[PDB]
Amino acid sequence: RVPGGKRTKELGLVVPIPEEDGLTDGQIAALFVVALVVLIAAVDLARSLYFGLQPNKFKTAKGKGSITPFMKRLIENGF
Amino acid sequence: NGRCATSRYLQVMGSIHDIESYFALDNTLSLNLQIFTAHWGHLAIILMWISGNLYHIASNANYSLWIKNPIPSMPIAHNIWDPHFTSSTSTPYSHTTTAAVLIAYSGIYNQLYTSGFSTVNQIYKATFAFSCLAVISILLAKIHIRTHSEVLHNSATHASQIPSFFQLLYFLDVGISSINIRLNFHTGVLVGFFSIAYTGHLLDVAIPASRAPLSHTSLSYLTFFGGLKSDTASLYLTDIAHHHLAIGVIFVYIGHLYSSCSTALGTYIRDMLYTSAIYMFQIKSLHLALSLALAGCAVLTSATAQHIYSLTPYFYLSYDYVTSVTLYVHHSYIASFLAIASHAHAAITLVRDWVAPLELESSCTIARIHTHKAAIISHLSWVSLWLGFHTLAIYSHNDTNMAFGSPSKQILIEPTNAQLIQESSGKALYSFAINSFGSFIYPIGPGDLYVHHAIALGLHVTVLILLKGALEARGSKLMPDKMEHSFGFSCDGPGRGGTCDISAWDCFYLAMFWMLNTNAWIDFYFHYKYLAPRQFSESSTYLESWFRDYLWFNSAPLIRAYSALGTNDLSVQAWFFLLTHLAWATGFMFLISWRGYWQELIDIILYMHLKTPILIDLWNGGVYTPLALSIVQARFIGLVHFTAGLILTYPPFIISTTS
Amino acid sequence: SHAVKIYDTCIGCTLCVRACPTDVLEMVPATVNAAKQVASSPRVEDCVGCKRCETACPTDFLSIRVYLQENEETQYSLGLDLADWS
Amino acid sequence: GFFTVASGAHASIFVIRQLPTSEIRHRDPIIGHLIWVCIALGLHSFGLYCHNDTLEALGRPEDTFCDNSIQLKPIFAKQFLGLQPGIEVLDGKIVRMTQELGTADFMVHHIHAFTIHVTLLILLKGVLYARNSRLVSDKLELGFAYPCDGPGRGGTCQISPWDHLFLAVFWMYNCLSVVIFHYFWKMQSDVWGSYVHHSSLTCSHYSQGDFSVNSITINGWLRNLLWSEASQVIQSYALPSICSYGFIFLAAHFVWAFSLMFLFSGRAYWQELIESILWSHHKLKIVPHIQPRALSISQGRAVGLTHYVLGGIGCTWAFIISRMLVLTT
Amino acid sequence: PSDEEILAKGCDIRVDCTTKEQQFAWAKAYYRKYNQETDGKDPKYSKPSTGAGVFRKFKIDWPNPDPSIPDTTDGTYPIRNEDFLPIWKQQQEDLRAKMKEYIGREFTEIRWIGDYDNARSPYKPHNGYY
Ligand code: CLA
Ligand code: CLA
Ligand code: CLA
Ligand code: CLA
Ligand code: CLA
Ligand SMILES: CCCCCCCCCCCCCCCCCC(=O)OC[C@H](CO[C@@H]1O[C@H](CO)[C@H](O)[C@H](O)[C@H]1O)OC(=O)CCCCCCCCCCCCCCCCC
Ligand SMILES: CC1=C(C#C/C(C)=C/C=C/C(C)=C/C=C/C=C(C)/C=C/C=C(C)/C=C/[C@@]23O[C@]2(C)C[C@@H](O)CC3(C)C)C(C)(C)C[C@H](O)C1
Ligand SMILES: CC1=C(/C=C/C(C)=C/C=C/C(C)=C/C=C/C=C(C)/C=C/C=C(C)/C=C/C2=C(C)CCCC2(C)C)C(C)(C)CCC1
Ligand SMILES: CC1=C(C/C=C(\C)CCC[C@H](C)CCC[C@H](C)CCCC(C)C)C(=O)c2ccccc2C1=O
Ligand SMILES: CC1=C(C/C=C(\C)CCC[C@H](C)CCC[C@H](C)CCCC(C)C)C(=O)c2ccccc2C1=O
Ligand code: SF4
Ligand code: SF4
Ligand code: SF4
Repeated sequence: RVPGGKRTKELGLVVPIPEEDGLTDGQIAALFVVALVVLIAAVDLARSLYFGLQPNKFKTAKGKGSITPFMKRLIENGF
Repeated sequence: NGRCATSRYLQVMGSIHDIESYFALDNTLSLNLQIFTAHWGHLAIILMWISGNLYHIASNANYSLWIKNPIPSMPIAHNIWDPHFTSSTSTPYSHTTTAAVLIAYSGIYNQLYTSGFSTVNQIYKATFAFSCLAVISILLAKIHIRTHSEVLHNSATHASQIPSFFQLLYFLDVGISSINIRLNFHTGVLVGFFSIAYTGHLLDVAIPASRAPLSHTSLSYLTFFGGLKSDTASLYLTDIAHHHLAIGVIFVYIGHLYSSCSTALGTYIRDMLYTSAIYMFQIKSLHLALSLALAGCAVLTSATAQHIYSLTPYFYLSYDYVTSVTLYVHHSYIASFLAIASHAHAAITLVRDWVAPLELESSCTIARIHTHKAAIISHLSWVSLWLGFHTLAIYSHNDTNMAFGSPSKQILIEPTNAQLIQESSGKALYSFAINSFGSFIYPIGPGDLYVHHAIALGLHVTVLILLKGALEARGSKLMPDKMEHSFGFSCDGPGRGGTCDISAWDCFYLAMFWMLNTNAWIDFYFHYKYLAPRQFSESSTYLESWFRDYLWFNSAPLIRAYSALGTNDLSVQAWFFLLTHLAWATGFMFLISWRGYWQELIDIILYMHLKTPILIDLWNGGVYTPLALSIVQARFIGLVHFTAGLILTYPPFIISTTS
Repeated sequence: SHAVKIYDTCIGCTLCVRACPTDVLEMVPATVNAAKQVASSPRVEDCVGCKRCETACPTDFLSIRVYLQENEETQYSLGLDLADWS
Repeated sequence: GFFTVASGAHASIFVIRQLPTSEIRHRDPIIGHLIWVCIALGLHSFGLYCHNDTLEALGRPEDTFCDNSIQLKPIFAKQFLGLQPGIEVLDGKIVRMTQELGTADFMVHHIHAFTIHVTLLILLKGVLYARNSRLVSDKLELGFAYPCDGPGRGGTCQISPWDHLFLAVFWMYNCLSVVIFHYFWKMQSDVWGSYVHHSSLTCSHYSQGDFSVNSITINGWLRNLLWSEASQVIQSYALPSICSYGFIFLAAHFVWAFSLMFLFSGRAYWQELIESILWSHHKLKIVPHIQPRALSISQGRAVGLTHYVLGGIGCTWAFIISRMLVLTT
Repeated sequence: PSDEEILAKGCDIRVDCTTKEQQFAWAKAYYRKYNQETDGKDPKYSKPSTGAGVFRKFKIDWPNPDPSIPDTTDGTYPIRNEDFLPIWKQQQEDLRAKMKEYIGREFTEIRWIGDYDNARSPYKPHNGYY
């Protein structure tokens, strides 16, 4: 390095550099696989946020909707 | 809507996240669900940021080598892969045959080292786990969207027999808008139990990692020493663990206060507020909740900014000359932003959330404040005027006398009150020791007194502007009917004498300049006293010392970074010093020159484009017809340029001077 | 487009109508005041938002109010000349 | 500069009060081409400086625009005096010396042209669009000095010839500051100084001839001209000669910063603050019957402009005069 | 000892290099080994071009060069119109002698605040008219 700091030059502070890179190609690939999973989930989340709630679902969607018993208890308790 | 101008993009981007303003966001249920999903996405972003920092430390950096010799070594942030750099010869950031690297000024190395990270494998495992946590956060967002959709479907499919079925309209967002249960679980589990868990982590991982000899975890790991261990120059890890244990126990106890899951136990926040001094307010108001959270976060961010520097909690953090200053300045700026944010959202609450009673009725705290807002503002103005007049006048007296060469003629008021408080604190600490604290007590002189009064002036004026905006947001003598208009509107016309900057958003715009000033004053004070304690003590009583011994003197390395002689590792800092100066100057344009001139100029440019031979036959100008930025849009853009330049031109200076 | 509203405090002096640059306003018969007329805003689609009516209003606080709506900007309210949205 | 912006102002006033000449009837092409030439000039001239900065920072001087690197020779800058070779000296000083033009002179001269053209653009737009425009068609009825026509039509701020001057003054001040800095640095580096012994003299210049090497970069201007040559004024407090100049430097900085108050803020905030303050006076029975009012919009602009220009000019004045006084004595 | 063996042994606070002096000795050895005082930029970019008397080297104004700029590239500037200075001195000395003879007496320094009678005044001199 060509240090430009007065304190660095005075005290001889150094930026030690390893001989070998910390992570290997396989480790970087695994991290990238996890990042890809994150990206897919994030795209799905962005789509959901963009489209918001769909109150029409009760007209065509399968099932009859459900409220968890704890959610019902919270509703009964109130705010 | 095909009929649109180029102002469409700016109008949209100014309210992209203003979910309350969204079209077809019918109800509070939609609002709350959207906000919850946005919160989940935000947590995912934070976790990805943590994972990226950890990954780059593990891969591009030298954590293993640094932990061997932390004092002289400098951590690496990440590699530089920039094609624009010179290829003929090695760059200042390389070892003449090595990848270019950047030093890290975030203290994350000290954080990991005192947390108990010994090998890059542990950092890699953390990178992986935080990425998994981001996945979990996004999936939880999706899960909750689905659950709330399933409740709407249910409510649609099932109906109570009596006509009161419409009452269920209010309880669909109970899970997101309930306050008692949220308070209980946040303060008990998210705070107290989190502290207890971190105590467990310390005892299991951090203490054995720091201690060379093995010793079984026991109460010996909990201690009440104080001050900094000499070897690491940081707070004893054993004390941090007890600290967090004590706070966790206290907050776990406090987390049983409200009735959360059953009505048999706990008290109600409505009931406390009703029976307390503050009559009651719209606790349901999301803007009010945001304001309170932002105020608390601002005070906590200021507290951490001061205390991380005062009492070093991280191994060898004090030895890092640059990282200390960077951390202090970073968290001071974040705290100032959060404070002004709380004020702005209180103003928005008043604009569009508070349900004011009839004029003569005075039952709520907000109405009582609005009764004498005039007195509040007048007294705040008086305090600001006094502070400014006398601070500036004493500084100018000292300036003139020093310029004439007579330091003995300077007015030097000894800080007797602060010195007495400091002496009492020192007496208590000395008694405790008889039964070291570095940077918790500082010499304190007349220069400190003057700088403290200047910072008080800054705070008082910022609060003056913000309070005036908040209390005139609903109405004003100049604009009585300000409730009908939006939070931020251009003006009210040149009539009534002229109505520039008449909105509560315009008061925020104005208070932003002050925040930046008062934060600049605070940062300059800290940096000057840090760089040159003796020179600051002797010479900080007149402003020429600040202008010469601090700025002009310490500006040399940065500007000399790259020149005709060559370049060094601060060349990037020197280029960002100038880029940010240019950004500030550009912001001046949007702040000074207003919209009519630019609209006419845009009209002329559009005429030229429509008269050009080839371009006219393709581009009509009908779609996204170019227009000059609106008044509020330009105010905001100029403010953004000003803020970016002001904030970003400092870190280069502090790094250059402290490195 | 902007929203131009008139309130009964109106005294029917016609100054707003005379100050209108694009003829958005017109006086209409009324019994609320002594002048027996009140300004109306039928052609609010042409209102540009200059607030010259507001400048010319005498009443203690304005009997005519122009609320700007930047989201609903039209070519008439923007005074577009070189480009046409019609 | 001041009298040129004045000429623009009174041209606008004449257009408002009297019938303009027929060149106003094709004003759109005129101002459009002036806008284009201003944009192109600014882009090229200032982006050469920015290119030099970026490349030099990256470590590639061979890629920058300078005499040693890619050079922009001023071919048209030709002599006409036909002087004899050498310089003229008088008692240890260089009374006269030829100025040698290179890439730095090319770049700075095109910066000068850019700034002059932008100031002219503002003045000419104010003059030609004084009577009416596409935005507002009754600007003649509005007059000469009005703040706006309203928030309408997007916003008609500073559409008046008065405001066009209010901006042209900023631009004239910018142009003249750059001209002053160019003259000062070039004279110090390449003309003025002393000499040390047909006889040949080695000329020791006050700035050491650093204009041709450092002026090619904005960082060079910031370091070798402002920071480096502000040593005299910044360190003038103890010295009997120039302590006043140092104090005026500081005070001019203060005044320039204080102008930003009026340049950024608006009338309504101050009117509301004044009313809130006046509440207390009325409470205590201090009733001023000349009711306090916030400064009008045009007055606020004028005050801001005056303080801005005065502060900048004072800083430059003190800096240059301190440097010259110390160097010559 | 020496930088080679210092770096071969290495530094580790955790195990042996518990001495700040040893730590900074190793740091200084590493600095000397791996750090350079300057980037090594070509000295030519630092040399002046205009006003240093070396303008002709760059050939900036080759087509129709300006005569006033010296052709020599050594960096020295000749004095323009050297030949006239002896002539000017001779002319001024000759004029001094001529006026001295014309007056007939030695030149007397004028007084900034003094008052002198006109040579043609009709009244008796108070202060010598010269
Ligand atoms: C022509 C000038 C130039 C250019 C084009 C670049 C380009 C680059 N430099 Mg830089 N650099 C320059 C000059 C330049 N440099 C100079 C003069 C120096 C000093 C000697 C440096 C010193 C330097 C260093 C030390 C480093 C770089 C790095 C980089 C790379 C950044 C990559 C990155 O993460 O981008 C991402 C960019 C951003 C996050 C900033 C975005 C900001 C804008 C305003 C957008 C904000 C987002 C907004 C929402 C809009 C999104 C729109 C989009 C979706 C379409 C890139 C190749 C870094 C590198 O190597 O990275 C691998 C790096 O470490 N440069
Ligand atoms: C823009 C916002 C911002 C930014 C950019 C930063 C930046 C920084 N802060 Mg932070 N900070 C902020 C706002 C911000 N802060 C605010 C508002 C506050 C007040 C609350 C703080 C309070 C604060 C403190 C008190 C400290 C920092 C520190 C730091 C550094 C980060 C260290 C790090 O990431 O270690 C990497 C992280 C780890 C190794 C572990 C993180 C552990 C957490 C708990 C992870 C999240 C838990 C997860 C969700 C749990 C899963 C669920 C399960 C339990 C069920 C850096 C300078 C530290 C510092 O200065 O270090 C020198 C520091 O001590 N900040
Ligand atoms: C801040 C002061 C405060 C005040 C004025 C009240 C007032 C009230 N609380 Mg209480 N409460 C408080 C704090 C407070 N609380 C705290 C901190 C908690 C969390 C532990 C609770 C949890 C709580 C519950 C769950 C309930 C109440 C209820 C009540 C009512 C009856 C009180 C009673 O009978 O006390 C007399 C009783 C005692 C003094 C015995 C208390 C013993 C336990 C262990 C708590 C003590 C904890 C201690 C202060 C902290 C230890 C710290 C650690 C370091 C050792 C009354 C309205 C009841 C009610 O009617 O609600 C509608 C109810 O159901 N409170
Ligand atoms: C679509 C855009 C968007 C995005 C990206 C976010 C992002 C965020 N919102 Mg949300 N929000 C949005 C829109 C959005 N919001 C809208 C439209 C509204 C309606 C007005 C809200 C209303 C809202 C509220 C009411 C709150 C948030 C909060 C948050 C945070 C979510 C959780 C988190 O990660 O906190 C990470 C935060 C931390 C790790 C810091 C924790 C410490 C807290 C903030 C301070 C606690 C202080 C305490 C009360 C008092 C201490 C006392 C002591 C000093 C003695 C995050 C910053 C919460 C927040 O933290 O606000 C500051 C919050 O309270 N938002
Ligand atoms: C440094 C501050 C600054 C800057 C950059 C500008 C820039 C400009 N002003 Mg000025 N202006 C300023 C301050 C500034 N102003 C202030 C404080 C005021 C208030 C008094 C004004 C008032 C004002 C008026 C009233 C007018 C101007 C005009 C102009 C334009 C001149 C012509 C042009 O664009 O050529 C030069 C452009 C530049 C130098 C901009 C930077 C270009 C760089 C070097 C190259 C870009 C490289 C690359 C493509 C970037 C990509 C980035 C991306 C990938 C992220 C230009 C946009 C005039 C105009 O618009 O005429 C057409 C005009 O009428 N200004
Ligand atoms: C980098 C460190 C240093 C710099 C730090 C950042 C700069 C400081 C912050 C700026 C200070 C103000 C902050 C407050 C923000 C809210 C204000 C607001 O909404 O009002 C901004 C207002 C909102 O708009 C107004 O709203 C009113 C209703 O209240 C009315 O409808 C008005 O007519 C309407 O104009 O004005 C605008 O519309 C502004 C135009 C915005 C144009 C931006 C488009 C370009 C974006 C590019 C950048 C990417 C953005 C994402 C960033 C990524 C970050 C991860
Ligand atoms: C279809 C069908 C049938 C069938 C069938 C049969 C027999 C199908 C067999 C399928 C078979 C045998 C499929 C193997 C997949 C292996 C995978 C995906 C491995 C990935 C491994 C990965 C992604 C690992 C990656 C890494 O971690 C590694 C290893 C190193 C780390 O550094 C990091 C990385 C990321 C680099 C029936 C049942 C007969 C009838 C039915 O009717 C129809
Ligand atoms: C390695 C490998 C592989 C793969 C690869 C790849 C293909 C990768 C990719 C990668 C990538 C490509 C990545 C990326 C990532 C990204 C991310 C991670 C991001 C995220 C985001 C977030 C988190 C956020 C978001 C948001 C926004 C910003 C706005 C709003 C909305 C939201 C919130 C959503 C394979 C399997 C073939 C084989 C084996 C190996
Ligand atoms: C310069 C300036 C302008 C003119 C500037 C304008 C119109 C913006 C210039 C456009 C910039 C260069 C960004 C355009 C870049 C690309 C065209 C982006 C297109 C991508 C879209 C899809 C978003 C104003 O309109 C104005 C209004 C009020 C006060 C001050 C000012 C002001 O200072
Ligand atoms: C501050 C400010 C005000 C408020 C400023 C006012 C009312 C000026 C006060 C005038 C005083 C009373 C004149 C007397 C002169 C000074 C008090 C002299 C001080 C001299 C010192 C050396 C002591 C506006 O009204 C305004 C309007 C439009 C745009 C910007 C602004 C603006 O910036
Ligand atoms: S258009 Fe501009 S100058 Fe005119 S009143 Fe509105 S904000 Fe003020
Ligand atoms: S709106 Fe105003 S000006 Fe028009 S008639 Fe009513 S009171 Fe008169
Ligand atoms: S704002 Fe202007 S155009 Fe609109 S009604 Fe009022 S006077 Fe007419």
